[PDB]
Amino acid sequence: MNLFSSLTLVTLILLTMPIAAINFNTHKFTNYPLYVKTTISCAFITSMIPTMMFIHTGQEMIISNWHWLTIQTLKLSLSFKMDFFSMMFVPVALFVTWSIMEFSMWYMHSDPNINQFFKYLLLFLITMLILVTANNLFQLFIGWEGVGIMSFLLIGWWYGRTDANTAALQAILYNRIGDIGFILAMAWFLINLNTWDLQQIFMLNPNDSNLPLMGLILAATGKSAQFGLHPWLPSAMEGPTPVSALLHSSTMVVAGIFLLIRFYPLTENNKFGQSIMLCLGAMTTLFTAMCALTQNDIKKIIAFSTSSQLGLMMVTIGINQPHLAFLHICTHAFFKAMLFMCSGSIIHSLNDEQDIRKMGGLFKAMPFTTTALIIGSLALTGMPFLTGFYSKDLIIESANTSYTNAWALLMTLVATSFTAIYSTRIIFFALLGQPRFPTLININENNPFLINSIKRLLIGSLFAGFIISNNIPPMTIPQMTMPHYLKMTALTVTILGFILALEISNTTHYLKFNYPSNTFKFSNLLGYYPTIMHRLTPYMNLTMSQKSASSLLDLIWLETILPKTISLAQMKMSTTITSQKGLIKLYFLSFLITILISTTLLNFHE
Amino acid sequence: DAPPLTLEGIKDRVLYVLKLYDKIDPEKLSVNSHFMKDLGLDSLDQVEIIMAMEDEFGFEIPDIDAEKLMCPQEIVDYIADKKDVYE
Amino acid sequence: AFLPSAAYLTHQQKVLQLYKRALRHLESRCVHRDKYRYFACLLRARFDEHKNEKDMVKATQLLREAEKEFWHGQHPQPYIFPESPGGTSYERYECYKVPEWCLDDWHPSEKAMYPDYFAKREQWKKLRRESWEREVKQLQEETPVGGPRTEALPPARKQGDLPPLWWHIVTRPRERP
Amino acid sequence: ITKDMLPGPYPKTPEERAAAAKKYNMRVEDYEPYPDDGMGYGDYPKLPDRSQQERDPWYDWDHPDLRLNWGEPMHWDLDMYIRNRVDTSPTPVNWNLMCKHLFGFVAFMLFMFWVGETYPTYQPVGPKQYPYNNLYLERGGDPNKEPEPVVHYEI
Amino acid sequence: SGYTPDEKLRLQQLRELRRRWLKDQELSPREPVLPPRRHSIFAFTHVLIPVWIIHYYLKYHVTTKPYTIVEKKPRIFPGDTILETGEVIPPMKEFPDQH
Amino acid sequence: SFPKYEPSRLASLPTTLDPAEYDISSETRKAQAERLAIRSRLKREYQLQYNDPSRRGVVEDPALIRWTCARSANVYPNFRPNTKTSLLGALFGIGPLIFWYYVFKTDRDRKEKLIQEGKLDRTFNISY
Ligand SMILES: CCCCCCCCCCCCCCCCCC(=O)OC[C@H](COP(=O)([O-])OCC[N+](C)(C)C)OC(=O)CCCCCCCCCCCCCCCCC
Ligand SMILES: CCCCCCCCCCCCCCCCCC(=O)OC[C@H](COP(=O)(O)OCCN)OC(=O)CCCCCCCCCCCCCCCCC
Repeated sequence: MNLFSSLTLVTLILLTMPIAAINFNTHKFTNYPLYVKTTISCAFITSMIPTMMFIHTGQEMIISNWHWLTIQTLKLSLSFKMDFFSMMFVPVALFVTWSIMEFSMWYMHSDPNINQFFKYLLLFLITMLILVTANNLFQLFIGWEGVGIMSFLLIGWWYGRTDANTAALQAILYNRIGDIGFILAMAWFLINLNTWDLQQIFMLNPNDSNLPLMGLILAATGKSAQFGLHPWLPSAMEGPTPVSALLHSSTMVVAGIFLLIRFYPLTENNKFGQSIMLCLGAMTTLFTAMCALTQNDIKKIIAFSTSSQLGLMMVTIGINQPHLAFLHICTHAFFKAMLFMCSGSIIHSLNDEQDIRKMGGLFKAMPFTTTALIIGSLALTGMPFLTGFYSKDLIIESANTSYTNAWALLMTLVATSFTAIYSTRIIFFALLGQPRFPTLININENNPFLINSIKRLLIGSLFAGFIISNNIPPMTIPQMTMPHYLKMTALTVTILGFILALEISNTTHYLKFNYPSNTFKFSNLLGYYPTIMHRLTPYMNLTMSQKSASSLLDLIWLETILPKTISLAQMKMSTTITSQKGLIKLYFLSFLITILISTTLLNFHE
Repeated sequence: DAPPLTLEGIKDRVLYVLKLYDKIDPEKLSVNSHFMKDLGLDSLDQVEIIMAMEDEFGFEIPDIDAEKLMCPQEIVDYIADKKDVYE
Repeated sequence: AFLPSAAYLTHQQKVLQLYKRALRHLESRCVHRDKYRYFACLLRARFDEHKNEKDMVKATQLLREAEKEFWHGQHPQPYIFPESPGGTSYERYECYKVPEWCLDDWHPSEKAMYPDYFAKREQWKKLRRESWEREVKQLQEETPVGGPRTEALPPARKQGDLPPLWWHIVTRPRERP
Repeated sequence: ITKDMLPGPYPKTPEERAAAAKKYNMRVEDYEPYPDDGMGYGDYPKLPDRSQQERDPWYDWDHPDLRLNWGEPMHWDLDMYIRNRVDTSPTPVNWNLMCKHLFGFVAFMLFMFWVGETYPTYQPVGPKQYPYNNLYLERGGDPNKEPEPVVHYEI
Repeated sequence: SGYTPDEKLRLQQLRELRRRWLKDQELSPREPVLPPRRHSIFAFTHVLIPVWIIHYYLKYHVTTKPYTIVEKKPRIFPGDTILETGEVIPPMKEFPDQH
Repeated sequence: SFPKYEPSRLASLPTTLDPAEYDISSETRKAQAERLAIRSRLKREYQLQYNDPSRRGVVEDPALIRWTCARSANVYPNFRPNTKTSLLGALFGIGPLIFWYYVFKTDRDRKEKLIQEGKLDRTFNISY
């Protein structure tokens, strides 16, 4: 007990210490990024001890260490929850973050604000571990809004660029639309269960939980970029490649999925919420993987990859498999951060070139990035016994063998084929073929920061699915009896996606020029969704923000009715009273009319 | 990363791309060989030369600047001014 | 259409710009280099077919339906250069492009760290302030009545003069500060 | 700045229109005001309602981030048509065709989710069988009461 | 056609002034003129002293208050021996062997 | 043949697909030259002050000050109460107030009617 809780809080305090070091500074640093990388590596090593002694016994606890505020029946405390979800996600997040920062010491080397960048990246890590370790909804909302604001500050890193600021404000807009549902859920739990703590929510076990689960699904739609609130995650690639690699692939964007996994005792007793999650996740993983088939920016393709995987996570929450969804989070982190790091190695080797149509011939020119990109693509598509096999295939085996929305399963399988299609699209246009990049070659990947940072996630993307899937305890019953067409479905659909997309790729060398169909323009212009919704919905607001509210009401009519009408009335009465001609005759004639009205008509003498 | 361009290196690369173009004989070409007067090329050929310059150095030359670079020394001076060489 | 020196685009300029936009969008459609090179020579032949057209109404009509051809056959995501407008690295370093006048606001203890640089900046500022009145009186003696007609500027006509309105062109920040 | 360079009332006579066009630094033939319905525009020019993204980006602007020159009469919704905001730029696909394709795709997907919810897939199995009266004490049943005997047999 | 002679002359003069400016942005070998200004201490200051502080804080201020560190009770199997009692948990009933 | 581009309010017509782009007529030459002259005169007037070494401050833009004065102070002196403004001020000013009034009033009447009949599940609701 004394070892577990101590090293638990040591991980968080150790992560906070470089923030105090960068805020209490005078000198130009003796490599502050190496200091933050050493700090996060040692926080990973420290966090492995509570993880291992969770694996030994299942030891969970709650550190409610600081009483913060008692609102009459709501005792809000600094309360940390060390259960299975924290004990597995915190080492995975720290390991990925350590890889991203040793990558960042190479990639962001020309940046004169590298200390600000490492400060912001560590602030993201602190807010994400406030999110994943929280016991009450207020502290989870602290971590929630914290990763949203660090997402803002890290998308809009190069702030003289208009599109970076636009993408960051877009990410804030969609996440606040999710925050509507999050604060809806907090309101429901406070008014109906008198709590924000997870324990009293789980122990009271409410039955009429339709509305708080709809709020949580809206919060996860905003945070995990589900359908309806998706385009901020492809817009979020405008930030630097460590930002897209750490935050917007593997660690931040799973927080809505992590939110719905965290509330699994309430989603397991609500079939309507499961159907909503299932249909929404299948819609998202269809739509984004369909959009990824025809994109040309490599970071856009990997962003649609990670949003398709988040849609798959929402699917496997929707089939009442929360622990397989969390296993897919922990699995997905390794190879998706590694695929973004390989893309960043390509982009820096080709002098900030991010388009796949100016690549090629990099099979031998960048051999280590080629190896790791192939291993990451096979872990993404579900090569057997790589890391993605140990969750995603099981997800398919649980999505087939369950009382399921059948259209959701069928779109999940079409998305599974599309994953193989865009993965070999990456491999074909980036690595295979012939060069298309400009003629002055500066191709070099021989920095030990780059090599070791890709290497540790490469060891992860080989072995971590095996190691985690054999260390975690059983929390469900795995379905392991199914017919042979149904057991082999994920592998066969993945191989068929590879075959069909190899046919599509071999037809690209041909001398046949077709005009593009409506299918291509629909897959390439993002389902037409940001072309409509980002032009129409701001327009209808902003004109209403100026023509209706600003000019018509609070500059004209609310100005007309109370002050201007009264002022004109008093002006008019003032000009009537003082328009006398100075004639003594008229004033005394008015006095006689006064006396006659007073006596005869008003009777003031009776 | 990012090797610095020089006037001699840009001149070598511009004349190198122009020596690989089969409508210019590489022995008549010099740094002041005007494309329409000395080399006798079409305006379409001048557009293709500027597009090959763009594919060579990796940055777009706008058309208001592309329709005025009429000798290779003008192209070298334009790439020099837009990339700030000899710092 | 919209140009600093000229009020318009000529018909020849419109044909050249459509040719370049068509080849860039064709390269976006025709990714590989040999396949692009084949279809680019075919498009060059299509532009060489109507090169010697003397009826300007017919040439303007052919340019118009060639624009409609291009608008039907454009790529939805064309290839944009990284520093071209619409690029991934476009206006990325604008947050690092601090103007020169901010060096005037520095403290003398942080100006003393670079003695030769600011001592050399002082003669640039002196050259600018002695050239300014000569180039203003050069601009007013050469601009026609009613104001200037185009946004072009004259060069330095005398020996010892600097070209008019030169400071924020010469002392602009670098592309990679 | 002084009085005769500020915006004023709606011009009706052509000399007032010409003085307004000279004030807003533009031609009389290009100077259209807003229609005089009394919304509070006055003599302000109806600029042609474009975003600033459509402006020529290779042109040397006085404000390169805004793509806007000094002295140029700004649009009434200039703060709205900045490049951080609403774009009017020409789209490769027609706007109505985009709306029809997106509405058809979303409506068809929601219809097929309703169909698959009406017709769900499942496995050729019975219910999952639990001991101790479908786990009566585990599911929160009170021990003072007694459930009816739920019995599962071998097959 | 390309440039006018006035445009060529202006671009040459601006180019010369620009190259002089960019050359004059270089540094001197004395510049920047600066004013005149334990192997595993990271494992001591950043790790071990926080383990000391946090262990003191949890032992004598947090666990001294009720329900602050609440641990899930450990998992009990048939065949275990309790440390606080010595009571051997009796093993399971004999299995109807399936294979 | 080819599908014609249909321009919209938020997706305008391209410069190259506009039939007035190909005007070689002398009146359009005069209009483009006069706009060029206005733009060049404003450009020269800007960059004489912009390149001044003696100037240290803000090159004031009377277009910008004029825009802010039209957006802020000119609205009421060029307002006329007529049919259009009265119907838009009643539709957008008191309309949503009436709407949210009846919505929240119906909701709270339903909720209060359920509470004082012992019907609303208010089992753990003690924070209010
Ligand atoms: C390196 C510098 C550190 C200090 C160096 C010197 C000390 C060395 C270490 C030895 C330990 C010192 C003594 C032990 C510390 C004090 C113990 C103690 O009982 O303290 C009294 C209390 C403990 O709680 P308490 O219950 O006794 O009292 C709370 C007060 N009432 C009851 C009125 C509500 O306070 C603290 O310990 C304060 C520090 C808490 C640590 C975490 C702070 C987080 C701040 C976040 C801000 C925003 C939060 C909002 C959300 C909250 C969640 C919903
Ligand atoms: C489980 C349920 C799931 C339900 C899912 C479906 C419901 C939600 C439907 C979608 C609603 C949100 C999407 C529409 C608004 C998107 C706004 C946005 O991000 O616009 C981006 C735009 C510029 O970005 P863009 O043009 O894309 O960038 C290209 C690079 N230059 O940026 C701008 O133009 C800046 C605009 C700033 C001002 C925005 C004004 C509009 C605000 C709209 C708020 C809507 C609130 C809805 C509340 C609902 C409550 C229940």
